[PDB]
Amino acid sequence: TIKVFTTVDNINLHTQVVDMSMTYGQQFGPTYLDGADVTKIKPHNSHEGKTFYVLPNDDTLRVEAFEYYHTTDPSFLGRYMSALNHTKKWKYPQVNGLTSIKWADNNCYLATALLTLQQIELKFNPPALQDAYYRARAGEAANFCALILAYCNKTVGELGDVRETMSYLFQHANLDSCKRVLNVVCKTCGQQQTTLKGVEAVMYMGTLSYEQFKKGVQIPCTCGKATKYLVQQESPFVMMSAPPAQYELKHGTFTCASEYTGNYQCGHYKHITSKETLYCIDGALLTKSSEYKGPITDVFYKENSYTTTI
Ligand SMILES: Cc1ccc(N2CCN(C)[C@H](C)C2)cc1C(=O)N[C@H](C)c1cc(-c2cnn(C)c2)nc2ccccc12
Ligand SMILES: [Cl-]
Ligand SMILES: [Cl-]
Ligand SMILES: [Cl-]
Ligand SMILES: [Cl-]
Ligand SMILES: [Cl-]
Ligand SMILES: [Cl-]
Ligand SMILES: [Zn+2]
Ligand SMILES: [Zn+2]
Ligand SMILES: [Zn+2]
Ligand SMILES: [Zn+2]
Ligand SMILES: [Zn+2]
Ligand SMILES: [Zn+2]
Ligand SMILES: [Zn+2]
Repeated sequence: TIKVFTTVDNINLHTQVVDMSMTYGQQFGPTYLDGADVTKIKPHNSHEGKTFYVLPNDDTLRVEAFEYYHTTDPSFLGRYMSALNHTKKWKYPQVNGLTSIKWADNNCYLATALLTLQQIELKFNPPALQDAYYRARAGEAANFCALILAYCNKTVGELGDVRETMSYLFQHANLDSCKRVLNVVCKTCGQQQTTLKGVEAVMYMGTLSYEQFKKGVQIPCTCGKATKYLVQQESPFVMMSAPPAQYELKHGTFTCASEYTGNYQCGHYKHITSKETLYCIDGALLTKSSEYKGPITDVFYKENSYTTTI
């Protein structure tokens, strides 16, 4: 009989003694070591003293699981460990002071989101996401990528959209202070002002240029008449998205952008970031240029407080 530690958060640990003749599942339920399902595995003597992730079976473990992950979904732990088994084996090179991911298992959209998160100000609500966020910015991003897949209900290898992934992530972040007051002017219906908050205040689908959003875009009116322009914006950033089109990216006018080339869904993502010059991060590959023209679908801008003059 070996002694062992079980946990759900790797924070609050539990002393447990396990019989060497019964499998972990027969004593704890679904049990994992570093993402590897050991439910049907008998204890090895090398497993003495190690910490095992277990599915919550009592109320103390259920509460701890929520406090760290902010979910009661019983499938979360298993989807997390299943992804972790792959992401632990990816390569996370430092590219231009940023942690990227070497290409594997169609992870190009994950790497793009990982690079973007290192360049915008964001606080995650679940401690599990926040703690892994910090570890990722220091170069150890395996646990962070697995959580993104789990929180986004995505599996390793599945085809992912960066804008959808960012949106999912924003919903698990503290964006309560974010505000976007908008205005629509129709010839017949009149004028109308809408105030969006949270995730809807920081994302727009339609145009890539923040300037174009400030000037105003064409939207159909409720009576079929209109123009919609940004009045006030109170957020640490904004994300502008449009379907992949050729776009000129000028140094200093944006933070970072998503380049998408190829067919819908089965394509490939590249990350454009604006430093002292334009940089292109394609997994572990890095290229720099003074100007950039190419197929962009997301652009990220910096912000704090903006009030229009119209
Ligand atoms: C790589 C990938 C994986 C998954 C998905 N999702 C989309 C729908 N989602 C509910 C599923 C989970 C699958 C999309 C894609 C994907 O390729 N995304 C690119 C950026 C894309 C978007 C749009 C477009 C037009 N409107 N909106 C709202 C988005 N159009 C494109 C046209 C041509 C080429 C690329 C386009
Ligand atoms: Cl919550
Ligand atoms: Cl890829
Ligand atoms: Cl969710
Ligand atoms: Cl949610
Ligand atoms: Cl949350
Ligand atoms: Cl330049
Ligand atoms: Zn405990
Ligand atoms: Zn929460
Ligand atoms: Zn794999
Ligand atoms: Zn969730
Ligand atoms: Zn109208
Ligand atoms: Zn310049
Ligand atoms: Zn790819």
